[PDB]
Amino acid sequence: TGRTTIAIDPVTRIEGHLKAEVVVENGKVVDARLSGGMYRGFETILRGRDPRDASQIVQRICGVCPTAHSTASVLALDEAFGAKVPNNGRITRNLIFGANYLQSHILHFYHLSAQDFVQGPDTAPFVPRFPKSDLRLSKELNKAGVDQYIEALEVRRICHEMVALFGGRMPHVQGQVVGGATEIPTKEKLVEYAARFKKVRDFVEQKYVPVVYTIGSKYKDMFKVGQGFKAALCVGAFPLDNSGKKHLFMPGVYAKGKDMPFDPSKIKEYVKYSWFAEETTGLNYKEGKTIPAPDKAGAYSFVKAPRYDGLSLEVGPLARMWVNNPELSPVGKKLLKDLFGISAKKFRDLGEEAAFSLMGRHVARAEETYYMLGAIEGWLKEIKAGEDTVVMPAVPASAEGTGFTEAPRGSLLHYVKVKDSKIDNYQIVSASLWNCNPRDDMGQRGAVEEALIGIPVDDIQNPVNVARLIRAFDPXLACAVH
Amino acid sequence: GERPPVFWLQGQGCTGCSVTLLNSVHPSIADVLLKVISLEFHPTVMAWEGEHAIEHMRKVAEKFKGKFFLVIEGSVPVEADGKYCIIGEANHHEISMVDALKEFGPNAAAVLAVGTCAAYGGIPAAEGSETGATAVSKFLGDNGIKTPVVNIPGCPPHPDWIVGTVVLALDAIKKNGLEGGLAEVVKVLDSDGRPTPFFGRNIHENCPYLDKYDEGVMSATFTDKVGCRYDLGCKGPMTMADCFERKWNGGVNWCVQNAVCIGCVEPDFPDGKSPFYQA
Ligand code: SF4
Ligand code: SF4
Ligand code: FCO
Ligand SMILES: [Fe+2]
Ligand code: NI
Ligand SMILES: [S]
Ligand SMILES: [S]
Repeated sequence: TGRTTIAIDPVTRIEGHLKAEVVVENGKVVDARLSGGMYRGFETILRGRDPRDASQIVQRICGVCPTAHSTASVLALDEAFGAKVPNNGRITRNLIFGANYLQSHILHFYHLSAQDFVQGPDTAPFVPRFPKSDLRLSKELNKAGVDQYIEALEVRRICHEMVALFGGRMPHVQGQVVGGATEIPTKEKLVEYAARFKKVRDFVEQKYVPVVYTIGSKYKDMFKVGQGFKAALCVGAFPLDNSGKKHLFMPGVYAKGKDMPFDPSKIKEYVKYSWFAEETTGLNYKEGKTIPAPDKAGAYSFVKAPRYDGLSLEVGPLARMWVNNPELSPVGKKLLKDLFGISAKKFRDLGEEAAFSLMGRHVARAEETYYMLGAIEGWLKEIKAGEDTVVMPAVPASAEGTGFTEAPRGSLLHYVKVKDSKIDNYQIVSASLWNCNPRDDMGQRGAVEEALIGIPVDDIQNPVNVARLIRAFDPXLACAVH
Repeated sequence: GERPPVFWLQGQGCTGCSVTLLNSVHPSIADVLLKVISLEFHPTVMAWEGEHAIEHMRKVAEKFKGKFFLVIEGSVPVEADGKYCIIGEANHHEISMVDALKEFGPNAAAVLAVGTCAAYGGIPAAEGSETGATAVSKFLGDNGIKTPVVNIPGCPPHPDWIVGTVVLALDAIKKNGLEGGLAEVVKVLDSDGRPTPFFGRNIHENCPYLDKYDEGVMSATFTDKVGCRYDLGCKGPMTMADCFERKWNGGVNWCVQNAVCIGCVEPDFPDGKSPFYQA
């Protein structure tokens, strides 16, 4: 068969404003463009402010992952100010932020992604939908998915209670500032956090991780599509001591079948196909500039195009779990054997092709959730009730700092330059920026654009696999554009 | 009874309004969606996508003309002919937030502007912005659209403020009809469009640390929870909200206990509440 061109705007069951346009020929995607259609301009709004305001302002980039921006911002401020965060504040920050990993991954699989494979109740917002939605689960297993969707609503709410115990509230924590965390954990509130954590752990181990492998086993064809560049980025996250060298996720780049170190000087943001002034293309974040140009011919997105030494990389759970190669959960090992016939001990035992796939990214996210449980368990043993968590540094007149972390959806950095005790420049290079960006100046596609190539579309009237692929990356266009 | 149709349109928002609503305890969000409202369009959670999702909303809007509720999250950017916020595409034409509000605004029973961005402009309209970010009520008024607007601000709002205002409005309409009930709702809005049950009282005047404020006992570090937070930047004196007793996230904390209030419900947030960390 010939060509059909399909535009999807809005792509739903993601966060934010995204149009996807694919060219389908002979039943497969052969080209793709992603367009982020909403811009706010945090990088210019921030200029001239007290630098400490940043760790509140930047959270409003995104209400799903605000703790990630809070973290990147206070780390950047920590560096710029010379703030020496007390050890107990490092742990408290990890407890605040780690709890939202659990919230975000559970939200993404059940409340954003699961309807790709499960038919919800016969009322809005679960209907109407594609008449041929390719929903393969038995009546029993479908009902189980709906029941878990409903239970997961309570579980993700409990995760935000965990965030708020030491973060003040959620969305948009008050509890992280330059210098550490604003509230010393008490024994009483640590028991409250732990009791909620136990309920989340049970759900993750008994329902979430098993259901992802189980649904995946009914959709084994979805491990054979969505490979894209098979190239990934991790910048490191969640320090496990004050050395600055040991982290729950260690940094690394993976491309063309090779592991390589991460050098942040290799990051450049291109804008040829983005609605920004042509003269701003090719800037490292330390010299970044944000000059919107919504009428620029040929551009098709408010997302800049980040490249790592010219490479187009993806970010997120798959990227982190591939780069770090942790041992698989007990659940995963067993169901990989029983349901897939796969003998695996570590994450990379999935194989590059299966890991870098539509369903592989859902599996990585589930495995990572399980991985995070162990980290939070350790922090709950490490934290000292009553030990101070903050220092109160003076605002410098002149300074710069960069904060690197991993948001639930992938690598995040904030760069701040202070002059006359105010923000002179603030540049954000976020997770869904790396995934959902347009072509760079030489025409090389962004990671999701490339992963769409080869996606099957047997029925152009029900092109469900296009957005299925996109949702596997858990996109957040508010983060991508800011 | 029949749950009213609701369209949830996101302009220049961060989705924090939707997320805060997901944290509702009583009623739960499942109860809200299955028993209180019929959420016919919401890009974050709905099953369908693309032009089909847009066309579904238009079909519902036609069928329930004058009777659906429009929730607007985020501000409405008017610069560059609306191109700073495109929310969909149908019949080969892009739909800006400007277009959408002009299309559905006139035909809604009421507009609920949820969050400070939608209510007052918020961070997207703050100093350094250049998209023409505009509050919902201002945009509708500037364009001659007379549909009643209820502001439920906060960055984000508390879930109870959103759900509670919906319940209050639906109660009014049950007992007085649509026009009678909406008249009653408007009567309990303050001059900034906020329902007085949640926004009629001042944080500082009802703050548990007011005794320390009066005594001049001020915390010098965030982790000192004995003193008043004023010197650390607390904006409670200029903020109208019930967080002092409602608390957040199931009652586990609130901003003043944990750090400082930043005045997130106020029309001048953020610029009139900044710098956040000095008085
Ligand atoms: S300044 Fe803040 S902490 Fe102090 S009494 Fe007023 S509201 Fe409470
Ligand atoms: S305490 Fe202040 S900053 Fe916190 S939610 Fe209430 S009004 Fe907003
Ligand atoms: N997670 C998350 Fe948000 C995105 N993309 C950031 O950074
Ligand atoms: Fe940026
Ligand atoms: Ni985000
Ligand atoms: S996000
Ligand atoms: S986050």
